[PDB]
Amino acid sequence: PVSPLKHFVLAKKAITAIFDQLLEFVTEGSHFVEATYKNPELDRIATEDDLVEMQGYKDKLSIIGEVLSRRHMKVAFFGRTSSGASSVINAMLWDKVLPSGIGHITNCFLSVEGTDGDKAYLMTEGSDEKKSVKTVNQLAAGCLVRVFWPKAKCALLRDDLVLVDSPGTDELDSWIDKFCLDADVFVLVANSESTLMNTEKHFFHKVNERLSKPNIFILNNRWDASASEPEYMEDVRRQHMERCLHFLVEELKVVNALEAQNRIFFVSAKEVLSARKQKAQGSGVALAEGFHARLQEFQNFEQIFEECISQSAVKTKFEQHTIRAKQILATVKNIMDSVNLAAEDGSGLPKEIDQLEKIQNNSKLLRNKAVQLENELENFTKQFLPS
Ligand SMILES: Nc1nc2c(ncn2[C@@H]2O[C@H](COP(=O)(O)OP(=O)(O)O)[C@@H](O)[C@H]2O)c(=O)[nH]1
Repeated sequence: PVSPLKHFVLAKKAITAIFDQLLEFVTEGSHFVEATYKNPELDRIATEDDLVEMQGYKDKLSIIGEVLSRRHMKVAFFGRTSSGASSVINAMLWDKVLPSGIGHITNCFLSVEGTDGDKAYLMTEGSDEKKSVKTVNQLAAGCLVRVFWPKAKCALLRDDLVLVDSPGTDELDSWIDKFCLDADVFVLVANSESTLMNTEKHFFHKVNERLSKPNIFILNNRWDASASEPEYMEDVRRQHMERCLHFLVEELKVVNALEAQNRIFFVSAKEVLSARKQKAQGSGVALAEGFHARLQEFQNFEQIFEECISQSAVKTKFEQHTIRAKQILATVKNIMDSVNLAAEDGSGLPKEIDQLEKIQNNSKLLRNKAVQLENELENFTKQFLPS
């Protein structure tokens, strides 16, 4: 019963804590080497290069924890106008957050992120005032209007997801990149009353140029309009499936035809939205029906989406920082070894002996500490990054 998204938020809390401990350690470590380097009583027990390295790791690590804290999952929706992109987003949020017409109405992107506040509001580029919501939106060289919405009202925003609507793929496809390469999942919202178009196809090819292997979903929306016809429904679906498959598996072969079953859904976002928005009254009603089978299909989509995006986003957003921290800790271990050795070797003795043995001792506590943080990084990769 617990959202797969929890995985990412859990990971973010873990990696955050580690890089705090880690920055704390390298700072302490850096003061030491500096102390030892600058000591006049000492002859090269620690070098200036030793110091500079440490100071560099300190100034680095400091900046990594900053960017970690600002990291979220991002899903991006595309579709011809009136395919139902905005409805899908609203259905996932359980409320009419985005109004029908956007971003055809506005001709720009609309992100939806959570706020810790309790009032919704808008924010544009190069400005930090909080315009009142959509109220002032039909108004608001690319273009982005960020919608904030109370975390207390949507689970997905509470759990670090950001949702983006495009203006519909009803030109161009180079200026969007300004919004996209952050994205962990791209969703093609298709109109099931009509067929997969090339203008739709064409935009995902450019994503599949640039991004290495992007996670792509296809939602065949408006599925209600082909309903109530059990034998018609099933032969129609087969034809949409086969063209949807042919676009994922072969023309963008970014998935094989068995993993692709878990990438393609038939869905009625309007049905799901109405059903969800009604939870203030305790059930009436839907459009054709059919309607329980559709609503389950949307829920299976949600669950798979959330498995996919959480796991993908942890890899591409946390793994390399972890690798970088392993290499950092290894170089620091080396530097303690180097100081410790230089110190039993006298150089790189009355009571000088006793200053040196204290230096040896500090370096070993530091090295031992590098080793705990190493252990915490492996424990991290074990829980959040296997295999
Ligand atoms: N019958 C039906 N209508 C839908 C569905 N999804 C959206 N709509 C309707 O289609 C129109 C436009 O949908 P919208 O989400 O605003 O399209 P967008 O421009 O891609 O954002 C509105 O009348 C919606 O209520 C659906 O699954 N079934």
